[PDB]
Amino acid sequence: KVSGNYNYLYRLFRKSNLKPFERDISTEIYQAGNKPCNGVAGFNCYFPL
Amino acid sequence: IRGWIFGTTLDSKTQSLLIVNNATNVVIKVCEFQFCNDPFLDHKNNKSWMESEFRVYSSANNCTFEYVSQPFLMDLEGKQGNFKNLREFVFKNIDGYFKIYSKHTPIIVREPEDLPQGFSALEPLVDLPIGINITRFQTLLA
Ligand SMILES: *[C@@H]1O[C@H](CO)[C@@H](O)[C@H](O)[C@H]1NC(C)=O
Repeated sequence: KVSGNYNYLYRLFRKSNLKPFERDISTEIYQAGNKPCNGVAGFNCYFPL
Repeated sequence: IRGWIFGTTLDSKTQSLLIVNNATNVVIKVCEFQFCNDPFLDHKNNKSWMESEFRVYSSANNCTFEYVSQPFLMDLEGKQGNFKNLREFVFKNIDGYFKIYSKHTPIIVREPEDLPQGFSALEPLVDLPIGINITRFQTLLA
């Protein structure tokens, strides 16, 4: 779509592999750096999608 | 003993699996179930049990898989002792497939528990393409 087709998504923050043939719905915000974030849209707290 | 629930967190943030034989048909639902902290179908009138609290999942949200098959043969009413029925199941999750194998043997009597010495193989019952990962399972009862 020339006007913007954002309906297709992908995941890039898991830090874990996958076995064959499964889907995973991890809506929760991934935390990196071993410091409890406990917030939304913070530094080193990125949305997984 | 009627059904089972399978998951990894079981708090409406991960994909969950439920299997129930209590109903008129065998029902398998892979859904985003929000199980409340009281997974009971037994607390009823003073000596009887009914099919109450059929909404143990407080929320059934955006979710995918549903399946209905014919019921499995149980007994009737309630008895103390003389447990002729014996049921065996094995549940596996391999290569993205959920495999359930079943076996049922009637007419067993003995005063102690903890199974006899029997050589009984298990026939395959169902293979399902649920496509999730599971870490903890909890038995259901009525
Ligand atoms: C289900 O659809 C709603 C509608 O916007 C959305 O908010 C939610 O994230 C969806 N959930 C899943 C597991 O797809």
